[PDB]
Amino acid sequence: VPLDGGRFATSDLNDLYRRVINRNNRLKRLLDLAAPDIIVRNEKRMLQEA
Amino acid sequence: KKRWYVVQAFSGFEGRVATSLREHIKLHNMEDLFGEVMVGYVLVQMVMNDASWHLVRSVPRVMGFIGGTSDRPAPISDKEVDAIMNRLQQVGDKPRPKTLFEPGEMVRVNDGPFADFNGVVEEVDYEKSRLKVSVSIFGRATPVELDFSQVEKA
Amino acid sequence: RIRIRLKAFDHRLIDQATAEIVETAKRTGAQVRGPIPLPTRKERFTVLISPHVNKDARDQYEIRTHLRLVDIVEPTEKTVDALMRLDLAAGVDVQISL
DNA sequence: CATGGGTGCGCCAGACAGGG
DNA sequence: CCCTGTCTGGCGTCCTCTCACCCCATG
Repeated sequence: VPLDGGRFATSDLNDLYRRVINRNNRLKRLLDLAAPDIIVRNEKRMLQEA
Repeated sequence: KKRWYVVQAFSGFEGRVATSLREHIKLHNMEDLFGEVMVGYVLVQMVMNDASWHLVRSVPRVMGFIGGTSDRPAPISDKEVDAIMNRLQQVGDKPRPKTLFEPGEMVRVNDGPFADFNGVVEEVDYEKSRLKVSVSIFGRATPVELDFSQVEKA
Repeated sequence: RIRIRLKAFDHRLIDQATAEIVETAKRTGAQVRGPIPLPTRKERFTVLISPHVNKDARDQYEIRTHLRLVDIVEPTEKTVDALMRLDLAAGVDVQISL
């Protein structure tokens, strides 16, 4: 829902879900591109922490 | 012999990280310890001394290397090496299509109001680089001309 | 350069079809050269009607044919957008050559 | 325009080492 | 293995009434 002004005051769960989906899309694209080992380890580790 | 390594930067300031890295090299004049810098990850041709490691992590807006450990970080294990050289040539001489079209062959439209629609190419024109395909719009087939890139092969 | 050919038989049903597609294009694209017709097309066939004799009973029927071409002037990304899966004329063959 | 990353609390309690 | 020290977690009163302010930043 927005506030008086009009800027949408967004919830925290939307930040969390949007982070997980951004990272998951990045990880699918790197497994498409066949990135090396350390890149996809950091990518999966960032998804795990997300 | 200089081997490759992977550097993590603040994603978005990556060109400025690359420029500041080249400038820190030419400041602290370890010119014989750095080969290139390739562009959120920055590829660095390098050798491993602890002095050069402190140099790259003292470059601003750089988090650190990405490897097995932080004592002896890991040379980027790029499976594609000579294949990555051919992949750079693939991106360079971009493999493009002129008029991918065939009679009675179904195609796919993903551009213009006809996007998200399929149809068949009754006629093809490689010289004019145009495919004659009609779309089943409101039942009646709508023969329209679409480019090879404007439509996908089905 | 963009052609909208319309192919049917009668001029008494295509006459509302040339009205619906110039005006709905006017509200969205407003870019059209106007309907330019084509010569009326005739398919006459004399056929024998007596069941086993008499080569004199030849009755003339015809499947009549008409063609009208709209020819919008500019490739508009609003005329085609609103009039893609849309055609008032029923039992008609539309040819939106883009 | 859209995305991308301090240093003043105190007790209980059980799990994890650490001697013992 | 039997006791001893450490290391992290889990927790701390209820209703109300205003106020002020909520992501830069930028090629």
